[PDB]
Amino acid sequence: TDRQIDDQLLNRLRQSLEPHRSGTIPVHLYYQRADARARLRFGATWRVSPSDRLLNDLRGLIGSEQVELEFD
Amino acid sequence: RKHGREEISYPDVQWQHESLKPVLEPTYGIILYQEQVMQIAQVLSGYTLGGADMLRRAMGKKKPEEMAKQRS
Amino acid sequence: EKTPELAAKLAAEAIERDPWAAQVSQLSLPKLVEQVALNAWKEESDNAVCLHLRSSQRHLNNRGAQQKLAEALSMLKGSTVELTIVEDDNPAVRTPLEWRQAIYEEKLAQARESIIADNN
Repeated sequence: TDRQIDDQLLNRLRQSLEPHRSGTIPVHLYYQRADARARLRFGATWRVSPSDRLLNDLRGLIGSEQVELEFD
Repeated sequence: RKHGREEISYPDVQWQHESLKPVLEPTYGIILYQEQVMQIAQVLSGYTLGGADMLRRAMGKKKPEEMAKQRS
Repeated sequence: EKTPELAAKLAAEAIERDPWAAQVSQLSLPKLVEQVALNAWKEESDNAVCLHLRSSQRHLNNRGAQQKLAEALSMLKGSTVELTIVEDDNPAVRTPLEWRQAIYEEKLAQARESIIADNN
């Protein structure tokens, strides 16, 4: 969302992800802007486990595991 | 033809006439209905409504003799 | 694309700047004929209106549209407008279609900068 606290950006959200890496799935970030789509692919490191969907839906953000655009 | 992707004709690029516009208006110059067949015989060629229905009937049967007369 | 909110908001700015875009929205044309009025810029003379349509969309422009456009322009003017559609692709003035896009592009750029600058 437009509302990203600061902390959420760098702390809670990050900490949820930090323990669960596996199953190499490239990490991209979609910042849904009102304006446009800006695409910064994080890919700093984390490749996520599957169970994280449910845990990630836990905090302020609804998303999905979609067909990856990158792969094709 | 509905969404401006092709020139609208009444009904064809060469073989069209503006007197067919009131008849073909609803369908953007496309011959869709049995009733349009009948309106064309009325408007274009001065048929009675009942003689127009007789033309449509004769076009269903597709007989050799029968068309020859109405064609005239 | 995308979002109809943004495109209609963007149309509001177009209307807020262009007398023709405003006029078209006041006439409220339906669809195909609207797209003809939209892809053309409205030059206006003492008793004439010649809508310079982008020849890029010449295939939209038909007399069946011109006459409905003419009735609408006449309803606007309150008197008989000799409305014609002419086919000259020269870009010297912007149509209400062409009008929408530029501001959106600029706004995108500025706000991309704000997003990049949120930090983290």
